[PDB]
Amino acid sequence: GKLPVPWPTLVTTLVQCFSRYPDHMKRHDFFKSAMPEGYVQERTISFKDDGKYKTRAVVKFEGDTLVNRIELKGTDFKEDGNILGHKLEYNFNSDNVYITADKQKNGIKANFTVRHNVEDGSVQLADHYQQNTPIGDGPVLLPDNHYLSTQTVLSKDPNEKRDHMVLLEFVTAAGITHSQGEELFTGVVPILVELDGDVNGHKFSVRGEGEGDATIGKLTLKFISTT
Repeated sequence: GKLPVPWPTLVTTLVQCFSRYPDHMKRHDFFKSAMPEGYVQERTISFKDDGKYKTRAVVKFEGDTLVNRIELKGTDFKEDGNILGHKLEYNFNSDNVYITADKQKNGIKANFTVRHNVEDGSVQLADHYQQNTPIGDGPVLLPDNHYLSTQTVLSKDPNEKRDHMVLLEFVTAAGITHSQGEELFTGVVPILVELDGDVNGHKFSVRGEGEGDATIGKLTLKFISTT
């Protein structure tokens, strides 16, 4: 079934443990340090002049697969707005996401705005508010302020009958001027993403399969509507 929302609005919700942390930043990689027990990732994504998504996700290893399992609830959207009206271009611009430590919760947080191109040449803003907390009790790495720089390309599989999104993404960490979970990310790691969604009461689900190569910061995934 056709997703009730544009695929680009789900990219940030659909595993920053696969970002490339260069060796000189190895003491600042919270996402890998939480593994294998993992972390909870919570967001509110507020679309300017429109509704909002609230998301809660569990990111962790299950056997040798890195899994990202999400519940998403969207409310107060306009049925003829850019999101429920499917008015967004099928692409996804570069971001620099500033990560800061959340010492009281033993985690990290981030606030950033995604710019979605609209088909008429305007832009739809999506304000992200993000909080990440480790699931385990063992120690994690609390980072200095830094950022993640992203690049994403979206494509279609001509032989896929279901509504879908093919995604390729490169992410590298930068910007510090001042557990053995990281060892699980050597080489290529298979990834499963599962999302259960409800936007304005329109129910849908997404499954993604692929792999991540954290040494180079590369994600390759195909997502299908399984509604």
